[PDB]
Amino acid sequence: EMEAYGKFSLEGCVEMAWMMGLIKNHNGPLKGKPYSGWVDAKTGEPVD
Amino acid sequence: DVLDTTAQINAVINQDSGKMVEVCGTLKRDGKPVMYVTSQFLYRGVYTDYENTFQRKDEVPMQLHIATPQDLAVLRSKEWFKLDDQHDIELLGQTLVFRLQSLVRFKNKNVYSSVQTIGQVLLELPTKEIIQVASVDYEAGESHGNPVIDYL
Amino acid sequence: LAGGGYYNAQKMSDAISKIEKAIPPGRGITVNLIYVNPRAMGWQIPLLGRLRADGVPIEGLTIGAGVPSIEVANEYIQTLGIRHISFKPGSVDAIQQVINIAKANPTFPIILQWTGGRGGGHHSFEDFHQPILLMYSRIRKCSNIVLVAGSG
Amino acid sequence: IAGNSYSWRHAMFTTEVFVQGHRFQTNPLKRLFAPTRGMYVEITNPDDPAKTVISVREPSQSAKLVKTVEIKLVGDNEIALTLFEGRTAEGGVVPLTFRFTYHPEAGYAPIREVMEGRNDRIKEFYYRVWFAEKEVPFDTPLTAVFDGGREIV
Amino acid sequence: SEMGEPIHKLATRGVLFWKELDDKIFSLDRSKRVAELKKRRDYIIKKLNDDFQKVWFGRNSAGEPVDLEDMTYAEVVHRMVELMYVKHEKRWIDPSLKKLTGDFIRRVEERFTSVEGQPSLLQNYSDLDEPYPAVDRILAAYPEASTQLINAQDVQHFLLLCQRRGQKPVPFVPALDENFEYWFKKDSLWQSEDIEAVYGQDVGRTCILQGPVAAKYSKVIDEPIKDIL
Amino acid sequence: TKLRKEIMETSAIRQAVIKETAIENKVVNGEDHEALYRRVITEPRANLK
Ligand SMILES: NC(=O)c1ccc[n+]([C@@H]2O[C@H](COP(=O)([O-])OP(=O)(O)OC[C@H]3O[C@@H](n4cnc5c(N)ncnc54)[C@H](OP(=O)(O)O)[C@@H]3O)[C@@H](O)[C@H]2O)c1
Ligand SMILES: Cc1cc2nc3c(=O)[nH]c(=O)nc-3n(C[C@H](O)[C@H](O)[C@H](O)COP(=O)(O)O)c2cc1C
Repeated sequence: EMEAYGKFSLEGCVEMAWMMGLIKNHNGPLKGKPYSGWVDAKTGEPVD
Repeated sequence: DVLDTTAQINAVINQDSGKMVEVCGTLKRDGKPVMYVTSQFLYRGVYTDYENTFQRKDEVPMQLHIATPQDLAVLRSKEWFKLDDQHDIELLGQTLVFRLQSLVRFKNKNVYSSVQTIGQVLLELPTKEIIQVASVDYEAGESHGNPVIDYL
Repeated sequence: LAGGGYYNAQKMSDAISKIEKAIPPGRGITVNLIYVNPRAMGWQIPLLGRLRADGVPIEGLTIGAGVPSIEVANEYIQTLGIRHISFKPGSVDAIQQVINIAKANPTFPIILQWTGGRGGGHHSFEDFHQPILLMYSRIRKCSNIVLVAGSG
Repeated sequence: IAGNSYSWRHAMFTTEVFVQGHRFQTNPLKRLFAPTRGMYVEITNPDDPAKTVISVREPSQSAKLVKTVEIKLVGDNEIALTLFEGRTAEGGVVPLTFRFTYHPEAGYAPIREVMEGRNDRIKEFYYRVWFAEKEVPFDTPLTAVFDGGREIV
Repeated sequence: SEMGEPIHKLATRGVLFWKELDDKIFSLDRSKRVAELKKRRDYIIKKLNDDFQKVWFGRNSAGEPVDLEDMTYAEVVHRMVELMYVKHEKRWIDPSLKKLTGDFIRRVEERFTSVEGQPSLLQNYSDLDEPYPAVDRILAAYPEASTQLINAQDVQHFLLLCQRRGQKPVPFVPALDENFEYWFKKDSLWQSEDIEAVYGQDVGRTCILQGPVAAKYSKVIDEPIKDIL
Repeated sequence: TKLRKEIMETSAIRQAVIKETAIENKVVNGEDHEALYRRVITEPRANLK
């Protein structure tokens, strides 16, 4: 992506964000209400 | 004294506590009104007879101050707002008084079966002259709130 | 009226009102409430009670798969304006409970729908003879009890 | 006051519910007939049903006894529950009556009430008791202004 | 029961395979359960598909059953309609389940759009009222939704959607997870009093409550109550 | 500065009214009706093919 297009796609960003440890998957209750998907690794908060 | 007793029904609405009648008395001596005895009665019970429920409230005097031409342009953009042809006293930079009467008919205790608001838009001159610069006329059915009083 | 298929407090107070109006006037309604679902009867019981007070034809209450404690019962009895109450014991011991509920209200209708180990759905591990055979005496000796056989 | 004979007179002091359309209703006789200091109850031609008259005489603050309520029958099935108010606009006893019909098919709800008119019937009563004119402007629109008329203090 | 309480039922093929899992699956403590499910997976999945009130949600385009994780987006939205909307009666088993199927659709949209501005093709759930005609329209607007399988992420989402509060319990089993008991036996008896909704519409897989003794005491269908009574 | 004004002014009025009227709708049709009838614009996710 970088070598060719010169910037990341959202798909790229999500992969980087994943491997760099900035976001991780969650599949349980977040603050009582259930939730599944991307979560900010640092804060338990969810990320879109 | 000789007193002439005038009354009419200001609102009949069915609260949960029962059913409510608002009566507005008007004692007059010498043809001039001297005092208004207003009263409320409660037919306690359960009522779904919403067909004949209604109210004529005298809505509170509002003071709308017009500062921006964009303020003006929205006050004019309102359908219910009707400018008078008395004179073109630029409503800009002055404030207005909205003394409004309105009449409502209930259907659900929540939903307004039909609502109408009318009234006079006042302006005070540098001379304390009061003028009906405009007039209000809104009407609608199946309403949840009063879009005019709200704006104000 | 099986309350066990009534989730929304509305859909129940709804179908209850349908029944009151398509019914032999003066006829009384009985609702069956599940005990091992206190979540549900959390609203159901105060719901019934509130309905009766408004005129609705509920004079019957039934509590299934569970016998309330003495004051648990007492409350239902003098809270909601039912004219009769009903329990569904399944244990030899269960029955003794009811008798005491009965002894607690020496002036109240208490139907004792006695089921056995062969009913539909829920079922004690009890042959429905021996318990009654061993209890009938005590049961009867309280006058408030209506001993209703059931099962098979 | 109910008696042993299964009658109209029995079911009036037996059933705690008078049906009202599809509503239940607590037997008002339970209230009216609740024991009171110096109250009097007469049962006319007791054992002869259709010709029985139940009446109540209480002590008015100024009088020995007074006609409180009475329940005769009228038109076969219509029972007539009547209350009598001394102090009224015309200075003379006015009666208010509630009509009931009773179908012993249903031993559960032997007594019902005839309410179709009940509202007006009572309004009438009141009207007479307040203004002493026994005809009411039933069909006046509420938009209409109502007249109280001249009056000297 | 799911509560564990004992029940008397018409020993239909379903209520039989239900007693089955009572003894082999629901008998084991929570933990050891999931493991034992994976071992008898394709068995439980057959018996699920064949004779139970709720079928295995795992169908693919061709008709065979597969893992939820192996279905395409299309295939899922489709199977959703299939199993909640009764074709020959033009009705959803429950508005809530139409919503559900609607929401997941909305999702597939999202998964397959990558620029802000584009609005939803399913703008009102009213659209799903006559679904199969309309659905194909949306799904065709997002081509690849028929090429690639659910995101692992999306599977997890789907699964939480089938669990939401205030929705009628899904009329199937999405997978054999830690909740398989809930999937199986929640809100089961409504299908007795509406075999038209049931897959194949045979009582064979249905839950009907009956005493053991009062079963001979019934010999004619459809007797009016006032008669019996 | 004269033109500057007009452009800023007429635009401001225009988008002002928009809010006003779409807010009057929440008053009349209630939160519920209004809410359920807004262009649902899907939020872009990412899929790793
Ligand atoms: N003693 C007996 O012989 C006997 C026999 C049968 C049943 N029962 C009792 O009766 C009760 C009912 O049992 P069950 O098996 O029918 O219930 P269940 O399997 O425990 O679950 C039924 C649930 O499905 C949900 N549901 C269904 N349709 C819905 C809709 N349209 N919208 C929202 N939610 C919907 C409700 O959710 P919610 O959780 O939100 O309410 C409801 O509680 C239980 O307490 C049971 O023990 C007793
Ligand atoms: C389909 C079905 C639903 C039932 N629901 C209840 C209930 O909600 N509450 C209760 O106390 N008993 C319930 N029962 C059991 C009955 O109340 C009664 O005790 C029993 O069915 C009578 O025995 P029988 O099946 O042999 O006629 C249910 C029985 C069946 C078959």
